[PDB]
Amino acid sequence: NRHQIFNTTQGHYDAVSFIYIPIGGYMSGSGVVVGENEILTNKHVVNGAKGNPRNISVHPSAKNENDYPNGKFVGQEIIPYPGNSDLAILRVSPNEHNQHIGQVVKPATISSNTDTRINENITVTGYPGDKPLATMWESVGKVVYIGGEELRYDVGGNSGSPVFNGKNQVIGIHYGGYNSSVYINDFVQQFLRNNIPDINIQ
Amino acid sequence: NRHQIFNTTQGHYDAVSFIYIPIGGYMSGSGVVVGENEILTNKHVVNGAKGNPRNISVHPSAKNENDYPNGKFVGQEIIPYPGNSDLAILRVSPNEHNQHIGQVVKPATISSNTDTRINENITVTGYPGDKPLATMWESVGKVVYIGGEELRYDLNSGSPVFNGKNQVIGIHYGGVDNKYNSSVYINDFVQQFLRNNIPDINIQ
Repeated sequence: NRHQIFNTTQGHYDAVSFIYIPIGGYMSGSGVVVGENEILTNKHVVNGAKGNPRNISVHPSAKNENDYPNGKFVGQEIIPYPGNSDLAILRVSPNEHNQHIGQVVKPATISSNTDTRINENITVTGYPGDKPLATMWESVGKVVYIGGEELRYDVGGNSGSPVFNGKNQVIGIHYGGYNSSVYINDFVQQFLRNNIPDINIQ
Repeated sequence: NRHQIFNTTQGHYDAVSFIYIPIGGYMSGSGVVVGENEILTNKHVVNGAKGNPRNISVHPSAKNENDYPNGKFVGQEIIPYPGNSDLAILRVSPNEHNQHIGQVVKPATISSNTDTRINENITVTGYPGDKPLATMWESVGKVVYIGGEELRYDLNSGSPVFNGKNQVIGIHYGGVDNKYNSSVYINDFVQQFLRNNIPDINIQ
């Protein structure tokens, strides 16, 4: 069961990011900082901006609706994964202090996924839409399926949430659905390397 | 002879560490990361901080004065070797990212020294003071004397002495000019001192 995170800027939680996109309302979602100016999230999240990346606000380490400890970063370029998975890179502008999103937080470590196997314990950490706005929540779960670019795990996760292994490395990006995530396999990794030259794959 | 190391974060070089201590000036020495929060260096290097470990800055895999690719870790506790040898452990605090020094580089392997013999080829690798600041250099040499805690070789303070397997067999501390270089030999007594203080020490 889910537990709220309160020290959102400490340890591996600081790269977990809250996404806000206005529309007669708003869509929210989750993502994870992975590069100097880059986060990962879903295609169906960035699609909410209707082609206009500056409609997307990204709040790394957001703690609640009135506590954005790292401010916000506005989207600059949407880079969707060419393959048929719910993955996109969002490139964000520097903030109103000309700091870079990869400088105010530590970019997450991506897992090579050489050791990832079913029955492994994982966590999914992000901003569930059934909780107060921009509150970070971590759920514990178990990998139950790995195939191609699909990784399923064993309640629900918020669109774009990073999936972490026991080493606090990102093994996948939750996209919906058991729960489904985008498995960061070799093809996904090369996509990341092609676009995020400082990507940290361990 | 001796050659500059440029890819200081690759292979066994990443644990080699540059040490900076302000004193109307500064003193610089060398050391080697051997645990999660621990480096080995000389007594006469840590003595430069005048009792205050926070005066010591440790830069693992330092490449030059303007290039510290693994940043800096600040001294937290000085642990001298109880015996009469120029050896100290420096425990360092986490960095501003709360990373431990043994997580940012691979801690060096220590030699059990069961096979170490005279005439064996070794390297001495560190940050000599006759070279530009924080530049790492490797020096090839030959063991000529082993006795007690004393290991001497032909060819600096705190530089690890590596065998052919890239294991640390000693910690350079000096010598007598035009005669021999001296290191602290990591013998069974030194080895046990390391175990008593460095939980994750790696001796092979």
